[PDB]
Amino acid sequence: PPIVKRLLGWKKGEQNGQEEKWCEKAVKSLVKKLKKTGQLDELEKAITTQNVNTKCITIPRSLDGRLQVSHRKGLPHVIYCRLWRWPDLHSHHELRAMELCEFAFNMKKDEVCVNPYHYQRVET
Amino acid sequence: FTPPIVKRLLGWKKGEQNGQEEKWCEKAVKSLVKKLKKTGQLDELEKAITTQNVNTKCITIPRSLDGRLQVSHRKGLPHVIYCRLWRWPDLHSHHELRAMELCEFAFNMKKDEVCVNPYHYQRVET
DNA sequence: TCAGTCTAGACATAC
DNA sequence: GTATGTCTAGACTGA
Ligand SMILES: [Zn+2]
Ligand SMILES: [Zn+2]
Repeated sequence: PPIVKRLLGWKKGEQNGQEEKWCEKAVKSLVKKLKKTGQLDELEKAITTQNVNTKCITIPRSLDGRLQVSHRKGLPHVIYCRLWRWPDLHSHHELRAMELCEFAFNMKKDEVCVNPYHYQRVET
Repeated sequence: FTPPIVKRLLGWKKGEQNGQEEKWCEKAVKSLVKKLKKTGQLDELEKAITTQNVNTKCITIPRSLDGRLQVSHRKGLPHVIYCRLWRWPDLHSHHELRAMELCEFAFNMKKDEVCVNPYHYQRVET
């Protein structure tokens, strides 16, 4: 696929194996969804410009808050921040949504923001 | 822990080997047992499989929207899956089958419930 | 609580 | 329609 490869172009920790195929799936899932809501552009933008003051990139939130990609389950913001920002990221307890983020996972709205540049990592 | 009832029932034609396939049939039985447990039809299943008496009662399972049943990662028709597991491993499709007038909830009568009593169906050469 | 399993229903196809 | 495979939210389940 197109943009998927581009977005894949950005990422870190080079964790190939089945994690490589998974990372691809996870990116495709997201693209499929942003496409529908016409937010793909603002996502590519955010990724390539590392510009924090970008708009929120939103995905629907599930009842328990988790997202499944393939057979694995996790928190969305944790999955995508670990993708494009911190490959070593461990849990959502290391993540702090900034104040400009309106749909932070921590707010429990109907939509969750996964813009990797809307969260900072806390040295806990 | 996978209840002896399942081990016992597996005994009546596990599923013509094939390592992975073997574990599938267990999943398939595990799934069936769980549902019959909740509706108290277990013993009735034990009975029919062990005695092979066609006069056993209907062993009923909820029907899903499309009529298919998923076990592990495979999908298929309920009666087909259990008739192939305990009677005809050769069984191919739901057409090689036909309920016996006596089966209240045969698959073909599309009711809220589906009978998976393997002894309520007969095989046909199409 | 927290993390992993399981599957009906929703899709997307192809006659 | 009927037939069939893929994916995942929500349900479930121990630790
Ligand atoms: Zn945001
Ligand atoms: Zn019957």
